[PDB]
Amino acid sequence: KRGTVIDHIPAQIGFKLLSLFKLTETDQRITIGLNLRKDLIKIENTFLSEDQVDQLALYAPQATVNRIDNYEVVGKSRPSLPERIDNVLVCPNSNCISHAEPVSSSFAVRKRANDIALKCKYCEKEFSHNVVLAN
Amino acid sequence: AIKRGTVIDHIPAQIGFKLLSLFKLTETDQRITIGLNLPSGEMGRKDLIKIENTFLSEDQVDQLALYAPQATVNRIDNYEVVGKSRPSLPERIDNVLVCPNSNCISHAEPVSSSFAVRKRANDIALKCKYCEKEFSHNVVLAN
Amino acid sequence: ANPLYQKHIISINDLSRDDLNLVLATAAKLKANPQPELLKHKVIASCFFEASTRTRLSFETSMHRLGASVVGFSDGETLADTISVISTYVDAIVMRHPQEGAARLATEFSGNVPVLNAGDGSNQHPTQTLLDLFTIQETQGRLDNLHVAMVGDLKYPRTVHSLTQALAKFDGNRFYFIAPDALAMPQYILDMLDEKGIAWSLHSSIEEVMAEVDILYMTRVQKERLDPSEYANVKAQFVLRASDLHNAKANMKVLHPLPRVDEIATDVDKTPHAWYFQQAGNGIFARQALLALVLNRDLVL
Amino acid sequence: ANPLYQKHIISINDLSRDDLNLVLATAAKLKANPQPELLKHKVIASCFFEASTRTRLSFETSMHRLGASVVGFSDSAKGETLADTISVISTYVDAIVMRHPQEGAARLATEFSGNVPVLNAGDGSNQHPTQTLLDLFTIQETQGRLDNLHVAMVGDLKYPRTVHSLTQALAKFDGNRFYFIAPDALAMPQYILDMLDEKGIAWSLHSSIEEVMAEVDILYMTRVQKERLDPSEYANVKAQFVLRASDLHNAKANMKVLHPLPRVDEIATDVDKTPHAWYFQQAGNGIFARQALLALVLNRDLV
Amino acid sequence: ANPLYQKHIISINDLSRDDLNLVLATAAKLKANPQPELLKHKVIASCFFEASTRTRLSFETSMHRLGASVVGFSDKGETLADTISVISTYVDAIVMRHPQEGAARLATEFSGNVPVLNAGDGSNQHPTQTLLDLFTIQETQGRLDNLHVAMVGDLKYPRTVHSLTQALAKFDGNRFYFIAPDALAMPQYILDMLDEKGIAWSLHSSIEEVMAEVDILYMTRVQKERLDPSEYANVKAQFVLRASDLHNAKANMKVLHPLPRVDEIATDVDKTPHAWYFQQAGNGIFARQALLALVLNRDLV
Amino acid sequence: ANPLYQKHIISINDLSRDDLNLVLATAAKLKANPQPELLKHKVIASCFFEASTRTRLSFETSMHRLGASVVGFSDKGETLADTISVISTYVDAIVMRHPQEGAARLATEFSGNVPVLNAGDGSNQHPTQTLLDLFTIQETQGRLDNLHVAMVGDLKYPRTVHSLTQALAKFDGNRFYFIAPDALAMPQYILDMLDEKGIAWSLHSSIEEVMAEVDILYMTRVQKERLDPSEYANVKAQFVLRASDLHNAKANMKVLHPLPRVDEIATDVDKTPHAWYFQQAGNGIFARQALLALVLNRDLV
Ligand SMILES: [Zn+2]
Ligand SMILES: [Zn+2]
Repeated sequence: KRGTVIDHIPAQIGFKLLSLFKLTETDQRITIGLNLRKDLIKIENTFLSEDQVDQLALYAPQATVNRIDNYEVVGKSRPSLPERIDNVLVCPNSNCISHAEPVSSSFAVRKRANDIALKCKYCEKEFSHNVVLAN
Repeated sequence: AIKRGTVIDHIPAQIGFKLLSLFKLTETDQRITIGLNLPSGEMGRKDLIKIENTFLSEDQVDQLALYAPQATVNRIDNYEVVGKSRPSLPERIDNVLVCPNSNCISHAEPVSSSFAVRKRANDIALKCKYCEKEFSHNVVLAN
Repeated sequence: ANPLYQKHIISINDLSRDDLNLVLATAAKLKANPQPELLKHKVIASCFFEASTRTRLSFETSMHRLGASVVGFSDGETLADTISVISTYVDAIVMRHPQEGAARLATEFSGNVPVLNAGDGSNQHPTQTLLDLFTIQETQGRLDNLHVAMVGDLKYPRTVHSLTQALAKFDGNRFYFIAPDALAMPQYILDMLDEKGIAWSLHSSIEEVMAEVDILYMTRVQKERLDPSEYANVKAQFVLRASDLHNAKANMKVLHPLPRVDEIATDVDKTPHAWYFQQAGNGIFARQALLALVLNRDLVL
Repeated sequence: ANPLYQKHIISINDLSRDDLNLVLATAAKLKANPQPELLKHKVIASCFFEASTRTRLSFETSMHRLGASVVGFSDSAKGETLADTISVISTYVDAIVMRHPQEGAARLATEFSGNVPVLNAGDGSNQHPTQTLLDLFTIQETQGRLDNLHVAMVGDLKYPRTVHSLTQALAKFDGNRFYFIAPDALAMPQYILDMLDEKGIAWSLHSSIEEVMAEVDILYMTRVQKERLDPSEYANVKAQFVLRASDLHNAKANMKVLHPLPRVDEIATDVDKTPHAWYFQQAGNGIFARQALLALVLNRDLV
Repeated sequence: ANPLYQKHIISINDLSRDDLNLVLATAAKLKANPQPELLKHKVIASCFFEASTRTRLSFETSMHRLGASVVGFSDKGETLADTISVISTYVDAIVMRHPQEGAARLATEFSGNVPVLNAGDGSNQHPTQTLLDLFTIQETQGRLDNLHVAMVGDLKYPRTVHSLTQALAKFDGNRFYFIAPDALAMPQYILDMLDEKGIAWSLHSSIEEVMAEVDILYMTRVQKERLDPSEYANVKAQFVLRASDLHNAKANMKVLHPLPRVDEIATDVDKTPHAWYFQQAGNGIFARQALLALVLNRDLV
Repeated sequence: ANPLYQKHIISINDLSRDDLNLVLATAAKLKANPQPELLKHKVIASCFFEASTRTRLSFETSMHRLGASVVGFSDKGETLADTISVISTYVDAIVMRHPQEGAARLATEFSGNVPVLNAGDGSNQHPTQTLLDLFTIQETQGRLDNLHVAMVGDLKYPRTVHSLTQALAKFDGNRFYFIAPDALAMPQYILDMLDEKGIAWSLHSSIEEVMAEVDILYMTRVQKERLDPSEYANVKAQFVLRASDLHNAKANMKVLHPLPRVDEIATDVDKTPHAWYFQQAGNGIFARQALLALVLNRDLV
């Protein structure tokens, strides 16, 4: 197909990537292979935007995304950590207005020595990505 | 085909990902192959799941009935079919459904959901194990 | 075989016909021959997550009439946890809860300690329907082939659904449902009755049928749900005054699960047809019954 | 000349079609050219015997938009009669906006206020004129007319007083078709249907909004009064009747979805961003219907 | 022989090593051999000036388990001394919980000959909690000596965790691991106490550092209410315990929590064999039967 | 010219050094030249989702001082977004205080063109408090630069003290003294912020170490409610300020408290010339007239 493909996904991150980013809410054919151990997802007639690939950085850091306009590669890339992460993350501060309210989550992103810092748009608290990501 | 395992054919498209999520089908270490919006003249557009070295029991397949009524499960030993099967509506469905009654003890508490199943003319009735209220499957399944 | 030994008492839909007859029998026999040390050295938990001091008092009295000890309470930690703790403390758990399913939920975490349901929200209240039955028993002499009228709110009262369900487990009963349209007996109960080929009719006034009725069962109309205007017409139509008992059979008994402020005028109290305080009195023996049946393997009475 | 000057505003059943037309007209006029000091030196008592702070804020904003002073209370937390409270307050103020738990209280106030007009912000299950007025003003402003409309009303139709009011008021205009979409236990009451028949106005029942979406001009969602029902049966109501954007594919482009608010369990937030969502615009219009009422009851003239 | 007869039980810092041993032993003996009429005809006051229904149910169950009567309350211009001076005339022992520190001590100065038992006096002491902890560690481990004991969570504020450290330092060769965030550390007075006895203790940041060594994983209840919601988000993320954390655990190791355990121990643990916090609460009845019986009899058995 | 017209005032971390200067200047000019009809015909919403009557009175006074109308409330299954979506249709600005962090930010996403002003959003921000602080330091000292600023008390929890440090670090050559107990220290994020700007800060244990140098003695309100009563006894003993502590004080030095000051500043101070916490509160009206006028006019004067 003439679309986009994601190679070298850490095992058990394939199903999550399909889930968190609503990749199965399209009409195209999707090929998915879990545990080769490397997960991989592929979508026909689907091209990913610039920052759209960036958002995978936190979950599949060392992973490759290849573009297909022919039966061969038209452009290969790796995800780079973005300035902001919207929609998919949940704020650990339980007093955050974000919860129960009809707004999308948003965190500023900031690399550190050991952790990645995620500062909430709303409650303005900064957390280590390990705390934010623990569901 | 595969060396050994289970295969689920003729899944209503957009019910494939639901089956992977609700039944935690990707929480194994074995190889899984899946294809969403596959083309078949048998279904139109379908979904397909395949799992190496994993077998589904009678009830495990019956439990797919409510989401993919017309669907097929094939067992693959030594790369050929040894048991062919279809899902039948189960007597009870645990864990995956949520009680629509918001006052049900079910919700805040660390138990699994459970509804007894009973077919009717137009709908399937789902009676909760806890609050003993019976709902149309359409009310239960509507999020 | 006491097929209730160590069993949970959760829902009237889980009690078999023999289970019911067993309870009624133990009640009548304990009522006739008290056994005040049957449960010596037992400790029972009176867990009223939702207050109900009429119900609580009746239960706790049953507990003491069989010589049991009592501990309890009224009004982020799960119910599973509290139940897991309390079952290590006690030998039986009586519990009332605002949420439907709480008693069933308790049984999955109580271990070998049986839980008895004093009411789980809008679902079940077994002991109420038990003492209602025991009262129809003792007053009519039987649970079969009775004319049973049910007057008031029939859409919402759990106790009247329970009681209908349980009378449909006995034979030849004829039901009269006398209620305003907005508070009718629900279809699922009417369906159950058709599916057992049991005879039932609707009427809009208790006068139409008073002559045949053996049990007049008044519900507590749930004022809170309705408009005070709507309620004015209901209360006028369906309230019961003693002048309404000229046609009644000499055996006919009036029952009310209580409180009856707006349903049975004080005129009735003095007529021999009034059995709602005796009904409440009988709750002692139905609850004594369950405690004894669930905490002793043998019972020779 | 202005037949509402010094008049009480108590019930939608007391306003003639002419009174209605005058309010609607005064409101639209005030909306387009504000009159920020029409009521200078007037003092108005905002007496919410029953708290209702959206209603209170909208009324009190209205008063200030015409430059009136406001004194009052929103007290929900008492042996002296209501007659005396009104007897006293009428000597203090120039107009009384009033909300009360008991039906008839604004009527009872008018009998003790002397020359001071009382406006009804709700008296228990009876009346709430201002809500129905700003509804009318909203349907008009969005449609261009209050006649020859297809008006669907979905949700609880037995209990919400404002939806009775609104049907009564729309029945004073011509050629309207009403669709009543509600569960059987919460149907439009018989007296409302009787009224519509006695005027030969068209109405049908439905079980699902999809039956009629193609024809509808106003989809008026009521607040299902959860507290009256079992949470179990309520699960079935909410499931049937909740409104999401997937329901608005057939809808006409002129159609507006209206809700008196709060809409937590009736209108999904997916609707909010569609062009059919007009329930916050609806609520803003309470400013103009309520400015209107104040103005008309407190002057003979018109600027 | 029984040096606790007619003594008040106020503070763990007043129970001697020998007194501790006596209670534990009495508890084990009472657990193994019921003595349900040992305190017949005694009346005990269950005085919860500060509500705490888990504690109150546990005590009152202990009381009936020894066949005593119980009277009390669960929630004032008149002094506490006056209250106690009155209640001493009524009853044979006063079990009491109070929001203010020193309330049990003060009660003793006005209770005369009636022994006072402390169910918790504000921020100070909670002897029975530490007693049933010890009885559970001892019953599961076979000993209270030379144990590896981790205490995870909030260690600055829980009175019972300071209590339990003090009491375990009365036994010797114990190794302590303190796993807690800086703002909720073990207080200085406790560390100094441990140093003056040459008792071994180390700090850590995560239970994984030491899980391999621990015999007791003792989880405290973090008092979130003191903290910023953000700060608590980070604490709960670090220190919550789930079953996945128990791969290295010794087969004999037990997880203990004073309860409620909502935000500290995931329900994964419940199913593992290391889960002992409900057994721990159940053990409270015997540590409390023990204390009651020892203070109300001079004779053992 | 006025880059704050039609902007929301949400967080001090979003007001630029130039924005800060603009407010302060507008405040001083409004203080010196009343403009009591500048906002005639505007209606402003005084929305105290969380009561705080000192703050509310200060704002509402600011509002009438500019001749605006005010509507509001001082204490819900419906979302905050819905509330704000409705209120924006009514009014021209929304002043709002809320228990939850992010509430003002969230309001802006549903207020449309109506500017939102933050009167405090839980643990996050309180812009107006920091603004009236700065206006008071500046008005009393002649400058916001190269000042000696001590902040004494609880520095871990007060949002306004973190706020005020951030805003003073937008001015340069300031020397900070942090005088607070270990459990209530200045948080790390603030110290790091100061280090990354090469701004001078030292820790101390008592105001006496540095009193000779300070231009601003800024007392926080210690949140006792978070602490043990004993621990707080030691804090209050150390850090309370009485007039006897002001012998070295520079004649220009001012004592500032956000209020209430019960357990921090003895009434001895009130009579001394260093007492400026009531003047500080009074100054809140002009910092708030400033903010209102700047967001509701593009034209200065
Ligand atoms: Zn947040
Ligand atoms: Zn349920």
